[PDB]
Amino acid sequence: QARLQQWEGRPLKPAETLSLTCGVHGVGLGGSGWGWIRQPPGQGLQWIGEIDHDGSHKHNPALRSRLSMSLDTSRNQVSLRLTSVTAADTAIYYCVRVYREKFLIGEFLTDYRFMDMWGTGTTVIVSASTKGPSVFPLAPGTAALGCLVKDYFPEPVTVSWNSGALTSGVHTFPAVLQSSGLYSLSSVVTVPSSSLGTQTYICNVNHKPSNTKVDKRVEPK
Amino acid sequence: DDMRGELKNCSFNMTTELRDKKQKVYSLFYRLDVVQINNKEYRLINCNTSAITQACPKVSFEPIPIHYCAPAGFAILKCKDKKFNGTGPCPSVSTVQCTHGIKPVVSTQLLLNGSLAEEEVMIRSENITNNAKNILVQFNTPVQINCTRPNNNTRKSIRIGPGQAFYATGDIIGDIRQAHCNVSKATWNETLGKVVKQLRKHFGNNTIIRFANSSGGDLEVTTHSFNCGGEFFYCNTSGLFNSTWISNDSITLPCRIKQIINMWQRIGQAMYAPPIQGVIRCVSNITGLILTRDG
Amino acid sequence: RLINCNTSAITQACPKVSFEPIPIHYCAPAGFAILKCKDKKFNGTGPCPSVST
Amino acid sequence: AIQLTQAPLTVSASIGDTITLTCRASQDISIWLSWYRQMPGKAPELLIYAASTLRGGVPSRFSGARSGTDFSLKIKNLQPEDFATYYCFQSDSYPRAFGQGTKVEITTVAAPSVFIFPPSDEQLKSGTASVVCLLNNFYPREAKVQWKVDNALQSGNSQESVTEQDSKDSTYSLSSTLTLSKADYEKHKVYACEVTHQGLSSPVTKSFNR
Ligand SMILES: *[C@@H]1O[C@H](CO)[C@@H](O[C@@H]2O[C@H](CO)[C@@H](O[C@@H]3O[C@H](CO[C@H]4O[C@H](CO)[C@@H](O)[C@H](O)[C@@H]4O[C@@H]4O[C@H](CO)[C@@H](O[C@@H]5O[C@H](CO)[C@H](O)[C@H](O)[C@H]5O)[C@H](O)[C@H]4NC(C)=O)[C@@H](O)[C@H](O[C@H]4O[C@H](CO)[C@@H](O)[C@H](O)[C@@H]4O[C@H]4O[C@H](CO)[C@@H](O)[C@H](O)[C@@H]4O)[C@@H]3O)[C@H](O)[C@H]2NC(C)=O)[C@H](O)[C@H]1NC(C)=O
Ligand SMILES: *[C@@H]1O[C@H](CO)[C@@H](O[C@@H]2O[C@H](CO)[C@@H](O[C@@H]3O[C@H](CO[C@H]4O[C@H](CO)[C@@H](O)[C@H](O[C@H]5O[C@H](CO)[C@@H](O)[C@H](O)[C@@H]5O)[C@@H]4O)[C@@H](O)[C@H](O[C@H]4O[C@H](CO)[C@@H](O)[C@H](O)[C@@H]4O)[C@@H]3O)[C@H](O)[C@H]2NC(C)=O)[C@H](O)[C@H]1NC(C)=O
Ligand SMILES: *[C@@H]1O[C@H](CO)[C@@H](O[C@@H]2O[C@H](CO)[C@@H](O)[C@H](O)[C@H]2NC(C)=O)[C@H](O)[C@H]1NC(C)=O
Ligand SMILES: *[C@@H]1O[C@H](CO)[C@@H](O[C@@H]2O[C@H](CO)[C@@H](O)[C@H](O)[C@H]2NC(C)=O)[C@H](O)[C@H]1NC(C)=O
Ligand SMILES: *[C@@H]1O[C@H](CO)[C@@H](O[C@@H]2O[C@H](CO)[C@@H](O)[C@H](O)[C@H]2NC(C)=O)[C@H](O)[C@H]1NC(C)=O
Ligand SMILES: *[C@@H]1O[C@H](CO)[C@@H](O[C@@H]2O[C@H](CO)[C@@H](O)[C@H](O)[C@H]2NC(C)=O)[C@H](O)[C@H]1NC(C)=O
Ligand SMILES: *[C@@H]1O[C@H](CO)[C@@H](O[C@@H]2O[C@H](CO)[C@@H](O)[C@H](O)[C@H]2NC(C)=O)[C@H](O)[C@H]1NC(C)=O
Ligand SMILES: *[C@@H]1O[C@H](CO)[C@@H](O)[C@H](O)[C@H]1NC(C)=O
Ligand SMILES: *[C@@H]1O[C@H](CO)[C@@H](O)[C@H](O)[C@H]1NC(C)=O
Ligand SMILES: *[C@@H]1O[C@H](CO)[C@@H](O)[C@H](O)[C@H]1NC(C)=O
Ligand SMILES: *[C@@H]1O[C@H](CO)[C@@H](O)[C@H](O)[C@H]1NC(C)=O
Ligand SMILES: *[C@@H]1O[C@H](CO)[C@@H](O)[C@H](O)[C@H]1NC(C)=O
Ligand SMILES: *[C@@H]1O[C@H](CO)[C@@H](O)[C@H](O)[C@H]1NC(C)=O
Repeated sequence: QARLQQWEGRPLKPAETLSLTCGVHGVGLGGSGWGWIRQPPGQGLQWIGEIDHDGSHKHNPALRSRLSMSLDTSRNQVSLRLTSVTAADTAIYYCVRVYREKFLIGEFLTDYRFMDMWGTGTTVIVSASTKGPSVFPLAPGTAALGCLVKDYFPEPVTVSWNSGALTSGVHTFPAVLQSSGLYSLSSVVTVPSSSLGTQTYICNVNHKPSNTKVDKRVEPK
Repeated sequence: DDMRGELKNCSFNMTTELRDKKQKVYSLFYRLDVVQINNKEYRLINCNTSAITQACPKVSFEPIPIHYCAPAGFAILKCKDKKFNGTGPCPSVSTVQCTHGIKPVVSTQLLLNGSLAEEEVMIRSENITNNAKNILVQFNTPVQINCTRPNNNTRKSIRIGPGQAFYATGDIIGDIRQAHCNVSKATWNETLGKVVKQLRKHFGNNTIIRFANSSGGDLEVTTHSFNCGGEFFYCNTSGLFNSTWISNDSITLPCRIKQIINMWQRIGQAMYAPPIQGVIRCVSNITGLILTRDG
Repeated sequence: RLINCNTSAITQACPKVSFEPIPIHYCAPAGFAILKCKDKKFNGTGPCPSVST
Repeated sequence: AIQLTQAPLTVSASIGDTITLTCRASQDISIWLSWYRQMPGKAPELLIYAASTLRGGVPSRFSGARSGTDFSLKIKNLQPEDFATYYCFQSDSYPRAFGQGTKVEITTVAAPSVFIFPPSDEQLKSGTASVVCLLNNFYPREAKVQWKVDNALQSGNSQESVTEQDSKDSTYSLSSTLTLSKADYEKHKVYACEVTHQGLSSPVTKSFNR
């Protein structure tokens, strides 16, 4: 039942203070050490910093003077206060417990820290204003049709076809971030060409951040 | 075989700075400081005899030279004779205002640091024919002895009351070899050769001079008890004194360590020497001996 | 809890001793003298034309 | 700092195989190197610490070795839950570092079915035109899309996106969008996407005339 819970902090404007907080349940802040690990999208993990059992603050050299962490012993919470956040800092932030186990090499005893317990994830995105998508048809043995879900912010958008009744042959692609700062994605489905004039095809687009729902009929042009 | 076989991990309830609150704490106590009561139950060794005033952490045990100076109307006569044993006429005398800096180095079985002889090893006994009198050997060339406690100790502070802190060994890591002293085997062998040469003058040329180790008694009297780096050692010195004399290598002396010290051969006034953070290293000169002869 | 309880214990101001300040004269031993500057414009430093023992 | 090099960056094997993963360090980090597995979309979890000790709950199939520079991890009896991204993390020097990540996946060559979609007239009213090319159900994942407008090779004005590998047929799909101003779109006639892929002996072109 020992878990580290952290909650979403919502998108934040660039050049501000990034305030994170991790909730430690099952165990307490004492005895171990508590650090922060991030993960930029489509990339590997990166070490930000840790507080060790001694109360001593190890920080990554890359983030110079903009790092500051604290431990709320009373509330069992670990805090991060990254400042001057740039667009490159868009990553999922994890709170970890660096646990110390002593391993005996031939004659030497060491405290080995191995990040025992991981948080759940806090997707931090820095940017554009909330904007719902425009939905355009991609109009048609086998035929392809689809919907182009363009110019929305932020992620995510979900797409179903025929209210979820059509799933075979559906591909909904990862969104791309356009040079405008707005996202775009496409969803497609392959169907028998013989069905194009008789069966109705509707892509159900949902953009929760703007409360935008679109049911777009895709007919042959 | 290790330092950790000399330690007990002792957990106890301690008072807090608030009188009505307790404090479940632990510390690593040497087996020489805890006595079992009949996770077993133990107690500190000097607890049925006295209470141990903690060795105050801001005062150093390092001996500084002190000069004993005579008041007005008195003079201190200094014997400048280089063959003066300890008694009888001294042809060369001087009136010093007061003595050279005498470091009060506290040690047993070996006169660490201090003053060397001038020309040859000096044997000094109150009555050399009486085996109940100690023999004070003084070297002419010092024998260097190197200490160590290889462990990287971690001192831990416990608040036992308002403003009072108890410094405890929280953890021990690093090199866990037993504390030891190294005496050069070549230098010690030639120093005992000089001692034996000056010791046959009082017992005969054909006599057999044999060095044995301490007979028995307290750990403070059977061992080379001394202080080094604020932590008190008790070295065996059974490899130092083991030889029979007929008419790069080193000697390692296994040393134990204590924290509860009854220093001046007294009962009822102990002292708790607090842990010393880090590795302790030691360089001393053996400038003499204290020997006893067997009847 | 009382404020000075994690730092020390408070010796009670003894009820029979008064805090009222009584004048005290600091007097020099033999071989010494106390020089008193009688200048009325003497700030705190420099020569004092009028001096008394 | 210490740099950990993990190769190969992508190893493919079927269910019930044995794989060895390599993580080479810069200096000698003794045996302090732990292994973490990141299931796609989940959080990384500890598999092996000190390069040899198995975490509580990890099956005995997982195993590491070596205490010098060329650390290795061996997986036996592959199962679908083992197809994740593995990371090696050193703990010797305080500038901590991670590995690059070895993406382990499952191992038929199939050319894409290609479709091209003109921009909608509704979009065009906005001043911008999107042309979309779909590459459907192909394997392997590597594919090349070249946009042509009146036979002129386009560069810098497209973006593309690929699906995850399909669980039943192991294929991928890809969508590429060419973005043009309306003014540019209406100055040209022939819009074509040319697709190169291992399953194609020569490129396939789908086109329309505006
Ligand atoms: C001399 O003797 C000493 C003893 O007198 C030795 O010291 C002991 O050394 C032990 C071994 O190193 C160490 O045990 C380890 O404790 C871990 C938990 O840490 C404790 O204890 C600390 C004591 O100082 C406390 O400061 C911590 O706060 C913590 O205690 C917490 O405290 C909470 C109150 O703050 C309690 O209440 C919780 O509070 C929460 C607040 O939100 C919630 O309310 C919770 O609901 C509430 O319960 C907690 O109950 C209490 N927790 C306890 C008692 O555990 C512990 O995690 C370590 O075990 C795990 O990890 C190791 C390594 O992986 C495994 O081998 C173990 O099997 C176990 O792993 C399992 O769990 C982990 C998750 O934790 C999983 O990741 C893993 O997969 C496994 O499933 C371990 O037990 C002692 O704590 C320490 N004691 C003291 C007095 O310091 C000393 O070493 C020795 N010295 C020498 C030189 O020999
Ligand atoms: C033996 O074991 C001891 C532990 O018992 C080891 O001592 C520790 O060493 C580590 C480094 O190896 C130290 O961590 C660093 O902390 C400094 C700043 O530390 C300051 O603050 C500490 C917390 O208050 C304090 O403990 C420090 O030490 C003083 O106080 C203790 C008593 O508490 C006293 O014993 C000491 O003599 C000091 O007076 C000190 O005031 C920090 O700058 C270090 O650098 C890291 O972080 C920076 C960025 O901040 C980064 O750039 C660096 O690369 C690096 O990551 C690091 O955090 C730890 O503080 C020491 N702890 C103690 C108790 O002293 C000892 O080294 C071992 N020795 C051997 C022989 O192995
Ligand atoms: C510290 O004090 C606690 C009590 O405050 C001790 O715990 C008790 O131990 C006795 C056995 O001697 C039990 O009968 C009690 O039930 C215990 N009380 C508890 C657990 O609340 C504890 O043993 C003490 N620790 C020491 C002396 O090291
Ligand atoms: C204090 O307690 C110690 C330990 O019990 C006593 O010393 C022990 O005395 C008995 C009886 O002679 C011996 O068998 C033990 O070997 C002794 N132990 C140690 C560690 O020396 C000591 O006598 C007690 N002191 C007083 C004044 O009662
Ligand atoms: C004998 O004298 C030496 C030299 O003064 C002592 O070693 C010094 O001890 C102090 C305090 O621990 C250190 O600061 C010096 O660096 C030490 N000097 C050297 C050269 O190591 C030694 O402790 C004395 N022996 C005793 C007192 O038994
Ligand atoms: C001090 O050294 C002596 C000698 O090494 C140790 O005691 C004897 O050791 C020899 C072999 O090393 C044994 O044959 C004897 O039986 C030992 N005598 C004993 C144990 O009384 C001794 O253990 C060392 N330490 C102390 C504190 O005396
Ligand atoms: C004794 O306790 C007092 C009260 O908790 C401590 O003073 C507080 O210190 C904290 C931390 O800096 C401040 O946030 C509070 O405002 C302080 N309170 C007051 C009334 O000044 C004090 O530091 C403690 N002393 C010791 C030696 O621990
Ligand atoms: C010490 O030397 C003096 C003078 O040589 C001598 O008389 C005396 O007997 C010596 N001491 C002993 C104990 O013999
Ligand atoms: C004593 O000598 C041993 C080897 O004989 C060596 O390992 C140890 O470090 C030495 N210790 C000191 C204090 O010289
Ligand atoms: C003692 O240590 C010194 C350096 O501190 C070294 O030069 C010397 O050789 C050592 N001697 C012995 C007997 O260990
Ligand atoms: C002296 O040495 C003998 C063995 O040689 C040992 O049994 C005895 O305990 C030693 N005495 C000491 C070190 O006081
Ligand atoms: C030992 O004596 C020599 C000279 O005899 C001196 O140079 C050295 O510093 C001394 N070592 C100490 C006092 O530790
Ligand atoms: C105080 O008065 C003296 C004499 O007038 C003068 O020299 C001195 O500067 C004055 N003090 C200060 C601080 O100016």
